[PDB]
Amino acid sequence: YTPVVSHRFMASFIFNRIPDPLDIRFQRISGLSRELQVTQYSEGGENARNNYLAEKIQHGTLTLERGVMTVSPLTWMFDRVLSGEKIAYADVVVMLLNENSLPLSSWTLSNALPVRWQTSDFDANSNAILVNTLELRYQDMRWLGVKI
Amino acid sequence: STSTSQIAVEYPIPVYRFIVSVGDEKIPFNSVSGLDISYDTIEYRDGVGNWFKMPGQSQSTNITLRKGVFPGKTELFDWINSIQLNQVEKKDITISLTNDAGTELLMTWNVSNAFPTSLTSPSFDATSNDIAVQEITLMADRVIMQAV
Amino acid sequence: STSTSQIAVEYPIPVYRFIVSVGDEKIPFNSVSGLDISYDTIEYRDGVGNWFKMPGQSQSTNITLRKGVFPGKTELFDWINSIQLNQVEKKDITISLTNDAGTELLMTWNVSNAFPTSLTSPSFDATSNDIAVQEITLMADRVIMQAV
Amino acid sequence: LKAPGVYIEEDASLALSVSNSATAVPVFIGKFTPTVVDSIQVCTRISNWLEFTSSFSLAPTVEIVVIETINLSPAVEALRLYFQNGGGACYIYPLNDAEDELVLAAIPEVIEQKGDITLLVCPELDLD
Amino acid sequence: TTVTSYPGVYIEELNSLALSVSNSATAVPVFAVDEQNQYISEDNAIRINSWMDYLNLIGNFNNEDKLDVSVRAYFANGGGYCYLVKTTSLEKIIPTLDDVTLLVAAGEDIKTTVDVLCQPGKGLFAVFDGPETELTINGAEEAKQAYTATPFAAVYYPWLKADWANIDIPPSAVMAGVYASVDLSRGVWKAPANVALKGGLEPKFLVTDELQGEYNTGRAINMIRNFSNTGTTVWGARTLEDKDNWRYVPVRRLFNSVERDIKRAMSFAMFEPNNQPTWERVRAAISNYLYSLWQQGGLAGSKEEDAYFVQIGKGITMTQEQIDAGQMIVKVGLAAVRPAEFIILQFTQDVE
Repeated sequence: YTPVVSHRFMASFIFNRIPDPLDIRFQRISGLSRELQVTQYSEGGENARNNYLAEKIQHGTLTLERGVMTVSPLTWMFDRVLSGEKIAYADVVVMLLNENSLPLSSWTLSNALPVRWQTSDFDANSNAILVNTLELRYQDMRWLGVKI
Repeated sequence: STSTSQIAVEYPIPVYRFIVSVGDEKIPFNSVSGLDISYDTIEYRDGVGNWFKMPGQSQSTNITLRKGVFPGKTELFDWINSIQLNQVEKKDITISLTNDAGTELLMTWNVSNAFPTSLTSPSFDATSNDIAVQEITLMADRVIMQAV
Repeated sequence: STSTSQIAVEYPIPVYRFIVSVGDEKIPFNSVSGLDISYDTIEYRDGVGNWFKMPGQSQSTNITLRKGVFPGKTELFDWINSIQLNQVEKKDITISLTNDAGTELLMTWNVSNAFPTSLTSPSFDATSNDIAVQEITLMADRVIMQAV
Repeated sequence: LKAPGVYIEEDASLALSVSNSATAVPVFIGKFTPTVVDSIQVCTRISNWLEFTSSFSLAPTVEIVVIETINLSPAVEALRLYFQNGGGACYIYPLNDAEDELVLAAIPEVIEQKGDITLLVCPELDLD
Repeated sequence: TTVTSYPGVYIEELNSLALSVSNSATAVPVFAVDEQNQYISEDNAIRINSWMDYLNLIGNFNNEDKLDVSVRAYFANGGGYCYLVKTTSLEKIIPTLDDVTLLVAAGEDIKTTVDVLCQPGKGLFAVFDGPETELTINGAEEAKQAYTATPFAAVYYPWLKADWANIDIPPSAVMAGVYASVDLSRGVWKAPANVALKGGLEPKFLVTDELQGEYNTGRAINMIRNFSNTGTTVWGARTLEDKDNWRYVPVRRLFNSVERDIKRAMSFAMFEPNNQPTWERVRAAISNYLYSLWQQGGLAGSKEEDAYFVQIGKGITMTQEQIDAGQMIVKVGLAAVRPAEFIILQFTQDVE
């Protein structure tokens, strides 16, 4: 039918089956890619058409940046795991939104491990928002709804 | 000594008398301008020298139609206010040069699916004798020109 | 032979008589201009040929309202002086075309959260009979147009 | 009918353009049958295809001679092709007999009385 | 339904609700209801928005009722909101009801009603059932003339059977789901044959091709039958009349889907000043509907002037005596697509 636009979205986190509804305001989210790795096997007298053998599926890496805000249960989670205290998992629910703020489709990203966390640079010469480019690696992705 | 029936079939028609029909309403505007049918061109030249020219993609259409404000009537704003995130109630515009009283149409322009952008509120200044005039710049597609 | 009560409901309204209310104050300005409601457009074309047009992001609003200087009153400067690093005291602007004396409003424009940029000091020259006139170019959002 | 609103109907008729011009006004003398008045108007002024259908037959005048050789009159069809190539407001002079001397000799007496004709056509096949 | 006292979670079970998804489309089957049904009142048309709303009405599901197995197979395939009208008052309620595009004989005999109800002026397209007994090549002249020859009806012979039902399932139940599932996917102009049946529906009687060669000519009886590659599918797209104007249901269903969307596209013209600026506002409200139907592939041809035409005007289509009677005569023409029924395969053995 008709396509949808890419500037309404919210992403909520699930810290140990306890939802996190304070941290849904993000600047951008990376867009979710998955890829089936493929080993090409060429053989014998068949030298006019390829022959591709499937392999394991390689999921992408989810980056999402936000303006730096007051400290929140999202920020206490990344600071806990990137200071070497506790390696813990967090589930991410990324959903599109309608005009009536209803979800079109949602991606649930099970057991996403927070990998890196990077702020923007200070500079005195230009005016811009300090952002928090924080990037986390998920190990499964289960698309759910209508209008994928 | 030409008669008034040869003037109505030979002489050209002037701009200063037209009616506009927005959807199912009739709103009296002051100046409608900017409707056209444009195409881009594709050139291909090769070797021995053949300068092939083909018309390519149809180019976009945004018309600009202008109206003084009235003390009770607020019609153009509730069309530029009706837009939430992704969709407007798209209407169709018919412009038509008329007779003196609107009993006849002489040539008609039809505009297919029109949604508004860029409503310009009037320019106030205490040194001008103008009428408070606002304009609306609605983007659309498929302007066709229909006789009678 | 139209009466003065049909003129007040049919005839359009002129620009030269309006009042501006900055926050809770009433400052008499000379020329207010530049308020509008703009949107950008998103096009999507695919294959067999479907030229989908949707309006996208709301575009920014900066209005420009102009005032002669007065010997005691220094009102626009202490708003452009009030800004330290990140925040101003944001006000709201209501513009409204009036009656002859300000006993009635005829159509009202409301501006939501306005902060000033670019106060322009007057242009002195010893060969001109002008009044020392300064202007302020305040950026804001959500201009709405309200009847009566 | 009897109630307001839309009335969809199928298997409609065919309509043409009007294409008015008062300089080349033809007159069609042929085998036509009137259906609405049948009586007095010896030739009728039509202006387009709709005044023809509102006054005439849309039916070819079948003519049989007894082993039988038959004849079908294309005067209704030949007038459809006049409105399809060009247009105009032709006078139509229905004439079925073409052997009564008292009617045939009064063709110029009625065709000068109207004072608008420039062309003179005959859409029939039969030599006699 | 359990009463709620404390704020929290309730773990109450409800065995075997047989739950289906809600669907939205533009095809609204009036379901004929036999008079011995109790959860219907006559001279009343109740509305069923989803399968949970029907199951709210009847309470619990049983596979004995000819209606209960009918609306399950409808919502399993296409969905969309349907009107349950009892048969003995169906002649009063369908002219009353707007949003009626197809009238479904659920399991009842409506052949006396369709002759007075379905008219050229209306916008219905009834569907009813073939015989529930086996019929052969020899009985091709007897059961064919048991129906009328109106072009506003289609007949599907092989009654269905499913594993979840006991009584045989009538095929006008599933064919109203198929008419609503194809119009959303491929549009109205594509044929509602050659599509699969969902919900575990299976035909009762096996049909050969040499049997179907006699029930396709004249007052045609479309048939559904299973194949080796895909399973059960619909295999007919012919209406009852065998003239070339209305021979295929996609032609008759497009012209019925056009008229219901023209008459709401130019319904603003009612009680407007009947002069010329009303007319060109009418011919332009039709012409950029038909162009939007033209670009989606609904009409045949290649240009927009071989595809359709809208011609109105004083003297073009309406007389002066039709103006002061309050009549606007509009002439619109269309050129729809015809499907490919036959494909023959010529097998030469000697390659050049």
